[PDB]
Amino acid sequence: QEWSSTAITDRPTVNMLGGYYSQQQFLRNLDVRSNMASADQPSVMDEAYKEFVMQLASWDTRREFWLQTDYYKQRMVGNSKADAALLDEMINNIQFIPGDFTRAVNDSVKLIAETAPDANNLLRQYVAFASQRAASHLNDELKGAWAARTIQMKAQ
Amino acid sequence: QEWSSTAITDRPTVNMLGGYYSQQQFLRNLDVRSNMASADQPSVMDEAYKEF
Amino acid sequence: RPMLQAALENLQAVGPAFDLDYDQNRAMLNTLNVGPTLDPRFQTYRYLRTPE
Amino acid sequence: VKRQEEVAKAIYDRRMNSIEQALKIAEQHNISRSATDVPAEELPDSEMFLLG
Repeated sequence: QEWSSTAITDRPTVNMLGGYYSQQQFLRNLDVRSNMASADQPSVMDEAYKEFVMQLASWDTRREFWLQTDYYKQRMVGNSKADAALLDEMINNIQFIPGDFTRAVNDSVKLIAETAPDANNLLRQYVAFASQRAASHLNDELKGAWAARTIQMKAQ
Repeated sequence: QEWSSTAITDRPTVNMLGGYYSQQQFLRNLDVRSNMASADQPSVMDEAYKEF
Repeated sequence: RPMLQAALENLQAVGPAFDLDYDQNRAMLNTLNVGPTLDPRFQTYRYLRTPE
Repeated sequence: VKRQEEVAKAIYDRRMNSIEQALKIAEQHNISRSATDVPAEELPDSEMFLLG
């Protein structure tokens, strides 16, 4: 049947970043009064969006998403070879197209399914799935830099 | 038979660099106080990935 | 002789002298010891065309 | 603002302690004259004993 769906995304806002925005700002300011660092750096919203795009187009993210989607578990024959062949085909059903900033084109993602209600229901869950992984990755980065700065200050 | 497989990699993060990240940063500060170094030096993770 | 002995006693009971820069670092170090606050489930994107 | 408030208190507490210790020594050695004409506002925390 091969029904389709589409979505387009852009950078988040300061309001939707929650309390992560303030703490990231605090650490950057330490790096500019001391350490003689910092430059015309990209904003906090820019680096957060860059992480999200990486997870969206990752081959590992698509494989993980299908393994718990309850739409693929029903189409499980039971043979190991058949299941692996089916899973590979469904991974290729998600396509990511990077955008061009000079032509005013944004990033888009497209999904293909077997039924019209399934086409948009699955696409909504996938975008939420990829966003949660990026949020968790950013928290670990903040923790790592926070502990490194404490060690440096404690010694000085 | 000639089967095949593929992998794709990217630069690491601060977390898995371990204790090497802090020690490398300490030496760079003394290189800012002496034998002037360029301001737009590549990041620590950038150089580690270049070696890999 | 006597006030010279007094000078030794007074400086002994006071300790090392610290400047302003030392005190500022200690106050900053207290906040860093609290640790960051992590709140998950915050969005990292916004929609320009919702799926339909 | 909170950090600046606790920095000023730490300095104030240190000055209080130094004054008290110098008072005990002065009464023990029985010094009541002003050995130095430098005002107490600009004296190092070591030498308050050079006062009556």
